[PDB]
Amino acid sequence: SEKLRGQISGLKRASLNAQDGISLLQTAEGGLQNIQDMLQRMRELAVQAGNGVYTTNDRAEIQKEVDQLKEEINRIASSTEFNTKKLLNGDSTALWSSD
Amino acid sequence: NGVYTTNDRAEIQKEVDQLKEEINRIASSTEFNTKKLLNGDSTALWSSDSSDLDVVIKSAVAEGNYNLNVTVDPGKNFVYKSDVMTLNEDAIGAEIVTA
Amino acid sequence: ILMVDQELAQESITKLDKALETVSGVRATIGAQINRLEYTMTGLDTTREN
Amino acid sequence: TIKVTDAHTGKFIGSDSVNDSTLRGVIQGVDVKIDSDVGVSISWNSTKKTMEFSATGESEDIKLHLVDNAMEMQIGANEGQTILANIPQVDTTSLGIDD
Amino acid sequence: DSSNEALAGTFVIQTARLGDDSKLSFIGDQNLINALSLATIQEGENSET
Repeated sequence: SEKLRGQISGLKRASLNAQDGISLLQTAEGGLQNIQDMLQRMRELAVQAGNGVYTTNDRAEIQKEVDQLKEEINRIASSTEFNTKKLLNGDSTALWSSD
Repeated sequence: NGVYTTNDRAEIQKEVDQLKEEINRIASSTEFNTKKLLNGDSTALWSSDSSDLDVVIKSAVAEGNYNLNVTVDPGKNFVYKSDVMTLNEDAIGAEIVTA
Repeated sequence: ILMVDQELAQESITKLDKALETVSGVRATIGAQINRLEYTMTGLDTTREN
Repeated sequence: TIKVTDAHTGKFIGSDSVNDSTLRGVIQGVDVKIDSDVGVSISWNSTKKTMEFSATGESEDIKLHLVDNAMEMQIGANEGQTILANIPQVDTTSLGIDD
Repeated sequence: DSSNEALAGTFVIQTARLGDDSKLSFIGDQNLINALSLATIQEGENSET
C-alpha cells in the first residue's frame, strides 16, 4: 500500500510537470513565427532592387530601411523571456568565453 | 524540473529542513512512565571517549569494552574553475596631462 | 539530504524509499509481537478456570 | 592552418586548412570565427610603388573556455527517466546575413 | 603550463577535505551565477579504511 501511494504521488507530479514543460516550447514557436514573417519582407525588398532604372540614391534609401529591419530582428532575437530565462539567445545549450 | 530558478529550490529546502526538525522532535518526544522508548533507551546503552565516533543500534549487543586500530589510505578532492574576465571598451588608454 | 542543484533529487528519492522500507519492517515486527502476546493471553484464563 | 589541442594534457584533437577562415566541424557543435588581420606584416615598396604582405614567422595562441548548460525535464516517477531538449542560437550572425 | 593554472584571468577553487565531504554548492541570483559560470575539472574520491 505504501509503495502504491508513493507511485501515485509521483505520477501526479509528473503529469503536471509535462505541461509546465510544454508552455516554454509554445512561446519559442511564437517568436520564431514572427522572425520568419519579417524575413520574407526583407527578401521581397531585396529582390525589388536590381531592375536598373534607379539612381545611386534611392538604393541607399532602401538600405536605410533594410538596416533598420535588421536591427529590429536583432532586438526580437535578444528580447525573448520566460521566468528570467532567455531562450533564443543561446542561453539554453552552451556557455562560452575567451580572452 | 527546470522551470525554477536557483531561489525556488532554496524556498523548498527551508521547509524541508523544518520538516526534518519536526521529525527529529517527534522521534525524541515519545515517553511512557519517564522511560524513553524510541531513542535507543530500550535495547542498548553506548558511550565513547573520542568525539569523532558514532554508533547506531539495530539489534542485540553483547557486552564489554573494545579497542580499535585504524589505518587510512586517502583519496582525492574537488577542484573547480571559473570563467575568463575581460575589461570593457570605455576603459583602457594612456595620455599626458598637466595637473 | 540536499536539494540545491539538479543532481541530488534522485539520491533523495532512493533514500526515502529505503527509509520507508525500514519503517515498514519495524512495524511488521511489532505487530508480530503483539499478536503473539494476544494469543498467549487466553490460556491463562482457561487454566485459571480449570 | 589551425591546430587545436587540450589545455591540461596536450592530446591532439584536430587540424584543418581553411580558406574563408571558419573552423567548422572539428569541435562538436561549435563554429569558430577568427579575424583576418591575425599575424600578417605589411611593408611598402617605393621602387615598385606597391604594397607587400608577409608572414610574421611566429605562432599565435588563443585559449577558449566552454561549459555545457542542456535542458533536462523529469517525466517519470523514478530515476533516469528524463528528457533532454536544446534550442539553437539564432541572430543575424548565425543566419549569415550580418554583412 | 600543463597544470591547473594554464589559463589566465580565471579562479581556481580547492578544498582541504576529501571525498563527498568536499562538494561545494553555489546559490544566488540568476544573472550573477550565469556570469560566474563555474565548471568542474576535478571530482573527489573516497578513502580506504
